[PDB]
Amino acid sequence: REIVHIQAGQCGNQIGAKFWEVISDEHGIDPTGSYHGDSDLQLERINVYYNEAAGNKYVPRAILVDLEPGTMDSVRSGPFGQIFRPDNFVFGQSGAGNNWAKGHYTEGAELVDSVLDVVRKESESCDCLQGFQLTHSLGGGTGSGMGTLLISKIREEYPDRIMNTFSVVPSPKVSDTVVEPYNATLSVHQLVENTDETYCIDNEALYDICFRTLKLTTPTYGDLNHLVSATMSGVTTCLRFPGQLNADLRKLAVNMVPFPRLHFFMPGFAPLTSRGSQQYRALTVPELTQQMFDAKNMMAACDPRHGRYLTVAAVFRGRMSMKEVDEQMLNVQNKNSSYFVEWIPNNVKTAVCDIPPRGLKMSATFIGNSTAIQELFKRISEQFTAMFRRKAFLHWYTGEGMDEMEFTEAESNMNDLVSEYQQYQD
Amino acid sequence: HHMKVVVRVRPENTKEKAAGFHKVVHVVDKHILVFDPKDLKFVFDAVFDETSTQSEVFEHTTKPILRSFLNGYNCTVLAYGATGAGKTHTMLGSADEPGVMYLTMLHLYKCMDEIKEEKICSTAVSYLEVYNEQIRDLLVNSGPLAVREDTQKGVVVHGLTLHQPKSSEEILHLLDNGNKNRTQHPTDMNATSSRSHAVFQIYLRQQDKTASINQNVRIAKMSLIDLAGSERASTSGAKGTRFVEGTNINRSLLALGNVINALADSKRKNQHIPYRNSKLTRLLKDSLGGNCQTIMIAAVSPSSVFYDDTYNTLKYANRAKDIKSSLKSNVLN
Amino acid sequence: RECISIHVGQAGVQIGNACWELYCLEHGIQPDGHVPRAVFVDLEPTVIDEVRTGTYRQLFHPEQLITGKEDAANNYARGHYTIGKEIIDLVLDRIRKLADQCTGLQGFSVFHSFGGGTGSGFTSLLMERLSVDYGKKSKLEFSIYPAPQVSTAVVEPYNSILTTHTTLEHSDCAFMVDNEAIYDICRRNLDIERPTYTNLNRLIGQIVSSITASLRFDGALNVDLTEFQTNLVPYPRGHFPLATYAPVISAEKAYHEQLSVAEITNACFEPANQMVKCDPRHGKYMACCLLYRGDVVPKDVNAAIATIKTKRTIQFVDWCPTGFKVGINYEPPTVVPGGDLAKVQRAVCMLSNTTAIAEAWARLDHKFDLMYAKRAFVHWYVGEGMEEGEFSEAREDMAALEKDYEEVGVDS
Ligand SMILES: CC(=O)O[C@H]1C(=O)[C@@]2(C)[C@H]([C@H](OC(=O)c3ccccc3)[C@]3(O)C[C@H](OC(=O)[C@H](O)[C@@H](NC(=O)c4ccccc4)c4ccccc4)C(C)=C1C3(C)C)[C@]1(OC(C)=O)CO[C@@H]1C[C@@H]2O
Ligand SMILES: Nc1nc2c(ncn2[C@@H]2O[C@H](COP(=O)(O)OP(=O)(O)OP(=O)(O)O)[C@@H](O)[C@H]2O)c(=O)[nH]1
Ligand SMILES: Nc1ncnc2c1ncn2[C@@H]1O[C@H](COP(=O)(O)OP(=O)(O)NP(=O)(O)O)[C@@H](O)[C@H]1O
Ligand SMILES: Nc1nc2c(ncn2[C@@H]2O[C@H](COP(=O)(O)OP(=O)(O)O)[C@@H](O)[C@H]2O)c(=O)[nH]1
Ligand SMILES: [Mg+2]
Ligand SMILES: [Mg+2]
Ligand SMILES: [Zn+2]
Repeated sequence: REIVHIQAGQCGNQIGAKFWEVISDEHGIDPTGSYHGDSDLQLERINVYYNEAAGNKYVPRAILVDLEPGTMDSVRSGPFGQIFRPDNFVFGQSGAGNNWAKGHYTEGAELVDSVLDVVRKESESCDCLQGFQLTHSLGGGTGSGMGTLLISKIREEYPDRIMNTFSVVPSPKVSDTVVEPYNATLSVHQLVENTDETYCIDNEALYDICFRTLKLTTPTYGDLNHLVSATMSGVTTCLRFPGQLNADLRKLAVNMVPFPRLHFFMPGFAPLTSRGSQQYRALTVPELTQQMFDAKNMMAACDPRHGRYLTVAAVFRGRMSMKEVDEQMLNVQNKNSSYFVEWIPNNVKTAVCDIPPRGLKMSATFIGNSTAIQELFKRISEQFTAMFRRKAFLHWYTGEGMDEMEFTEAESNMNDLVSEYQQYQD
Repeated sequence: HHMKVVVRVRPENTKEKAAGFHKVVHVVDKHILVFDPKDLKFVFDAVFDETSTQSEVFEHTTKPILRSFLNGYNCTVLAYGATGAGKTHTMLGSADEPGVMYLTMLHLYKCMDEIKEEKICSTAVSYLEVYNEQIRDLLVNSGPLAVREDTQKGVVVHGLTLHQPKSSEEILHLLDNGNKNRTQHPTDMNATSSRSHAVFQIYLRQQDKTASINQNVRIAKMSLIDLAGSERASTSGAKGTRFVEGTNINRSLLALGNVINALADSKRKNQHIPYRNSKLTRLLKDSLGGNCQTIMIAAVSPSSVFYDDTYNTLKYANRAKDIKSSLKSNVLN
Repeated sequence: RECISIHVGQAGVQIGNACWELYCLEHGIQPDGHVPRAVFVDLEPTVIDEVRTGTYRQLFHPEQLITGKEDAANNYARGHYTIGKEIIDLVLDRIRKLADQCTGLQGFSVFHSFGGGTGSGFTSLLMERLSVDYGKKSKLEFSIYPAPQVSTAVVEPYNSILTTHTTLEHSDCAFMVDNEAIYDICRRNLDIERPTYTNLNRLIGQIVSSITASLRFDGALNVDLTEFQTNLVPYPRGHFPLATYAPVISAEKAYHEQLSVAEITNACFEPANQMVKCDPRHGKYMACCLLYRGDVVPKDVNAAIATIKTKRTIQFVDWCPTGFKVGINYEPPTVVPGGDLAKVQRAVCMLSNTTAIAEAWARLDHKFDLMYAKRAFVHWYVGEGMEEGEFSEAREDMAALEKDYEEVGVDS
């Protein structure tokens, strides 16, 4: 089986450097070097993310899509930056203006065909394709506009292969941009209707989970991104390992989406202990489910305690009893029968790999499909209307060849998407 | 009230004669039917026998259209049933027989013509298909026209061409262009399978005039729905485009089946019926969901292979009967 | 004489590697000896690859190891229809190539895991295509039906109401082993809160050895495979007896081992020992095939059973005078060199049809409805060449399996 990652925009790019920083060590792949793999198992399944050319040069099979040179020119000029075949860099030296319309209709729309070209070179690689990983932020031009286009085209070329999306939904408290709900409401719109698995991450839900669950006082971006990239490795690549009970992107999809909207999840890692001290090793297993199922520790902003679940997928990866796993999940389902929805007798999807995250004994990725994410598309959809009412920075969109009905459309769509998600919270 | 369910069968087919198998559904009376094994007696508002012609389907189907049109109530008509079962022979007609689309257009043209003076209508004609859940205008062949909502809400396709009926016959000529313009490919089951759902709508603003100036207008759009026949995996038997097309039909029909169950109970509570699930059900939200009346012509047939198809056509009848619509006014100023 | 085996689904293959392990272990055929007599099917390569990488590697032909590099999918439809279709021909070809080579066979011991994608869906058509190509044989399917509360897959019931209805009209006798009610045996009757899947597989890997292995082996009271479905099924529904083992003692803790027949037989009807969460809550037994092995006097049995026939709190069915197939083998059991199984010199692998599964089926059917009542994960099967038909019409199917297992008992 196989996948082809996609680094849309700067954020989705910056994260690409962290996703590949990680995964490669989780696969013994040095910069241009080969498989140094401490084991022999980190290689029978690598194909999922790489290609055979030389015999030491397994190249990451991703795409780097960006209208801002300086970005991909920082990712390519740094650490692992020299592993991507140059053919992967689909730059757009144009003005990467912070407009969703500037990266979806006017400036991104040109660069697309020179992207789809390569997304096909990589899909037609070999073996069988599974799907595509997509990283980006819903708060910018090249992220939410151009990266949401890339998928609307991917989902027309292979409506068979899956589409995981890792979105950096606009964080509440402070927005790292101004038009944010504009770039966002417009991309979530495309997402609800093309990708079929989304993992929404919040730069501040991370800061919290990175400043209190890691006593880490100076959580640089590299860190947030690192944490995120830790989950997306427990999702994909992980289940492309053996296991007593393994799954794969489809099992995860076919167990986690009760209704075709696509639905968006909220990833959570297991052993999230500060370095020295907290190395408590209280990781028997009740400690991992203790972790993953708390409020805090959900990379989403919203708190699960604020809304039922439809599905859960504890994708464990570390030798453990199929009894102390399958058991714990139950008491968890009964202690919290309140929030877990009822018309699914077993919400939880236990998954169990064998090999754990390189240096750790036992971990478990969490992929929650809670109705609590209603209280985020609410947030976004609010910020929209409060400014859309006055057409705030709208001239930057229309003046780029947009429509007054296009914003209407997306808000309403993604605003209905809130509605639906409540239909199951009840 | 509830949409009227009409059960329409087709003379014994070569396949049925070769099976020699009792008819799947035999009507004791035109209204009463017995389904096969068990001891199954269904009742309908109306049913038609295998002896019952398309011209009986004409009279019966168009009478509620007349009513709804004089009321200004939008008419919707759903031909449902698998491939082979008689949706096109009802809707289009036989080759010799006038079809319900011609007879209901003659009926509409009649409703406006009878009273030209009070009722001055404009007819616009919009024939579309839903192929792969993409909407395309049949009359303007182009790329699938973008889906928009109206300002308030309701989903409309922009760029569906209108025409006004020059004559009744002239609609048939253009409509046959629309009937070829939908995607079709031959199958083992049909001489020509419809790969798509086809939706003849018209925009009838019918100004009733009073006093010197003007009265109220009744607005009807009417809708003839030729659904594609369902196929199965084992029925398709061909992968590739044939499977993806057939799976795309089956997802849209499931979406519709979920909509019907949700209307019957869960909508009586709230919004929940999922109009969003298909492009057809998004436009059907302002069509049926906006106003009465609808009618479903469940085409069945007595073949043994059509047993699952026809049985689930009659399961669809029970689901559409479980749908109660209120009548709803439609007026413009 | 022989009985092929078709281990389908990852789990049906993990159990398969285990039942297949216990075999050579009691036949003196180390890693590289003879040739197996079975096949392995999965739509996920990485699992059958564990039989191609791990232990028992070269004991198989790469020809009896079918894989579909494509996708497993925890959904019946895909695994039956859409995907699992492409492989079936090739699959069959082995159970027609391996079925020819032999000498007057008796059937195929199928191994599948009810609530899976490759285990539910695919086998549904595999057993399907068998009941037509060899309607003249035995079709004993050994299942691992859904844990009563500790299911895994979110959809599980969709997959297991669909394997039951499609296989029902095609099996001869369906053995059942419940994954959770085995863990109770690992907690209560062996003491370990560390039961790897590798252990439940040693356990079914044991009960199963009592079925084929030793019974197809000479003894003082041999029992062919046909003998089962004859002495075990009262009615054509592919009736689903339950597997039970007796000396499930721990090879470390307690040691009373020397537990003469009179004890090991009584230890079968206590509900805490039956590899099934179908505790005889009311379910009248209707036929039991007590397979013994080891040092057993036929009078010890024709007395240890007589005592039981007169316990009355064990209430057998009315229309059944005597429903006790005594099967005696010679060779004692053969425990793993150092797993956790005691190692006695006699055992009782009793299996039986009980009106009790009137429960287990009910509780698994009700599951299905709750989700189907909302369509839940339905769009996952419809988009895979299924319909409102195959669900609703396989629900009605098992409905007359709740009435069947009710009418054949509870009444006189
Ligand atoms: C001596 C020792 O045991 O050190 C541990 C360690 O102290 C702790 C604190 C690690 C440490 O992680 C962090 O401090 C951290 C920093 C930024 C963002 C997120 C986390 C560690 O850096 C991370 C590192 O993780 C791994 O090696 C995994 O394979 C992990 N790898 C990476 O994230 C990675 C980092 C740099 C370069 C390449 C990859 C992984 C996890 C999931 C999927 C794939 C890979 C581990 C166990 C440790 C150190 C080294 C201190 C912890 O994190 C992880 C992801 O394991 C933080 O809480 C856990 C508990 C660990 O015990
Ligand atoms: N006893 C036992 N049960 C197992 C084993 N592996 C899995 N199971 C059970 O069987 C079911 C799991 O089926 P899966 O592994 O998800 O799927 P599969 O049937 O192999 O086929 P796919 O869904 O297509 O992967 C669950 O109910 C598990 O508890 C095993 O080795 N032994
Ligand atoms: N009531 C009828 N009387 C006589 N023949 C009929 C009748 N209805 C259908 N048939 C014939 O049966 C065949 C299939 O009818 P058709 O109306 O095309 O099926 P359908 O249900 O619309 N098929 P498809 O688009 O794939 O759904 C055609 O040759 C029809 O002429
Ligand atoms: N986690 C995370 N967020 C980022 C990174 N870079 C930008 N972001 C977030 O992305 C949003 C800004 O969009 P940006 O990535 O600049 O858009 P683009 O570059 O024009 O496509 C803000 O909400 C930031 O917090 C990053 O490296 N990691
Ligand atoms: Mg047709
Ligand atoms: Mg599997
Ligand atoms: Zn002793």
